[PDB]
Amino acid sequence: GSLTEDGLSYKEKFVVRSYEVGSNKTATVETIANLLQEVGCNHAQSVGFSTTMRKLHLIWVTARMHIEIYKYPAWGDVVEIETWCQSEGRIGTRRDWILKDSVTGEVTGRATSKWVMMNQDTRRLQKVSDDVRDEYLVFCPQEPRLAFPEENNRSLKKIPKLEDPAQYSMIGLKPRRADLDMNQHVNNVTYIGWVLESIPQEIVDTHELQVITLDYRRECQQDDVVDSLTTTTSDSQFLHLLRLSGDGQEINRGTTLWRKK
Amino acid sequence: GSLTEDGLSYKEKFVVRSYEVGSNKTATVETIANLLQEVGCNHAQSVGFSATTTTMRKLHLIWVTARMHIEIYKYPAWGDVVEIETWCQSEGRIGTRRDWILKDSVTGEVTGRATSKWVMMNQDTRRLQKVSDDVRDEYLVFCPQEPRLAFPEENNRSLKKIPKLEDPAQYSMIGLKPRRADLDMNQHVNNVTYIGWVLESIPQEIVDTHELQVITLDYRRECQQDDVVDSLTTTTSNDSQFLHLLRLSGDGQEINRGTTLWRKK
Ligand SMILES: NS(=O)(=O)c1ccccc1F
Ligand SMILES: NS(=O)(=O)c1ccccc1F
Ligand SMILES: NS(=O)(=O)c1ccccc1F
Ligand SMILES: NS(=O)(=O)c1ccccc1F
Repeated sequence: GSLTEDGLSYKEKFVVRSYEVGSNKTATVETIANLLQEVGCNHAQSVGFSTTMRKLHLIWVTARMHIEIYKYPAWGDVVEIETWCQSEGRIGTRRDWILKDSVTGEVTGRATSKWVMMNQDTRRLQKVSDDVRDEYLVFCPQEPRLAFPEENNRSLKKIPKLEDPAQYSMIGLKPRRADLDMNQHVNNVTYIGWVLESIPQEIVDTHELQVITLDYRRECQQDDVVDSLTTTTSDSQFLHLLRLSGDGQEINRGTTLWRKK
Repeated sequence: GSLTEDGLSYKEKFVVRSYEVGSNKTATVETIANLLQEVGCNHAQSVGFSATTTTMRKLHLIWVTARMHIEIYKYPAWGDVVEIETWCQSEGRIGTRRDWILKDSVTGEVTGRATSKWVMMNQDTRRLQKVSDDVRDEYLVFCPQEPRLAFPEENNRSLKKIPKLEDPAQYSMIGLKPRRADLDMNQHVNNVTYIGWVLESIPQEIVDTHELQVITLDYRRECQQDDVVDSLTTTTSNDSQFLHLLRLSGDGQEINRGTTLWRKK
């Protein structure tokens, strides 16, 4: 991969792997999500960032992830992904992505993520300071560059809390070592897989996932156990909730949109 | 990737990904195992295979893994390039074997090696059979004629008999279930998930203070999508060795057994 000519964005090509595809012989949404995280980490490395504010014990954390896929790439196909960041004042930052078929050059998908500033110890959120905002802006486009430009778009919709009883459920989900990152935290993509576990297999077999919006409220520790809840709100639409198996503490909520194959 | 000059083996380079590494900032053994499976599948595609030959397909016959043996000297770091060479060989009527050599692309040194034993089985009845002469003929043309072993040694670890763990196990991890990401394109649990499940019953302290050097895993029975597994481990031993057993959470039916060797970091 490499930064573009202006140095304000980053592109990388990936060849789809055999173990990365599902029953349709095309990449799963978790393979897509992993590739988005990888090109994001590679963009961070290219401009000197770690996966000045380290002394204050301050980190960026994901609050929301929104992904829309038009075509999933097949095993052996090449996918090109362009990514870039932008500041949103004191709320936090945003990382966007565009996915293209390397052969046709057509847009096959797009994604956007909202990130907030928090203390690594204490987990307390904060507004972004001017000192941080200054050294961040030099690696971003100055004029707004949105993967989802449309006024009143799906990526900015408020998500409601699922009411008991859920229509569907998958209980007792636990992360294994493969679900952790190099810093021993559960990888954000595992939460997507856990959300989708409560979708019935018949919907998976007859529909393709088109849109997924996921809010990240609280981290799942290594020794925690999660319950995945899903209720049909409708094309098929679902409302999702991930909560701790015991006390019911919310870790995530989201929505998915599926189209008939 | 590409087949070598003689067309009897296949090489491929991989750049290690951020989500593929562990706490040591180096690839996990499951990332290594996935790369071995990927270069194997790419070698199959390069010479016109699904691993089923044209004769196996009509008879609903498939190759299935019976044993996987991996030895790692150095795990590659995030951003490093690893080169993997793979090849197959027939073992008469017992079945076939797929071997691999892992090298650092920069230094050219061997950083690891692996070997796997495969048996012929009917896809539907799950009944094993000996390799027919007709299948051995169209297989041989894609393999080296002279023996080429990743583990040549006279007393190598890859061919050792594995005993069954006795209750009570020293360590255990209970109620493990595959999720959709653990399945392959054919909806079967990916062989690498079983490695992850075996390692789940190793205490976190051993992981934190030791590097895994050798793993030998026997595959007795497949875990279905709706099955639940228990992972059991007992210390058998500066080097630490363990005996492993994966069995169904209910009736205790054995799915896998194996051994691991770990060295102090
Ligand atoms: N925004 S992120 O952390 O790169 C991310 C990527 C993919 C899935 C979920 C995520 F949160
Ligand atoms: N914070 S970050 O994801 O390392 C980053 C990487 C590249 C450009 C701007 C950024 F903010
Ligand atoms: N021999 S195999 O199927 O390529 C394989 C690769 C990696 C782990 C376990 C395995 F069984
Ligand atoms: N059976 S297989 O894994 O498709 C195979 C691939 C390449 C060479 C020889 C082989 F036997």
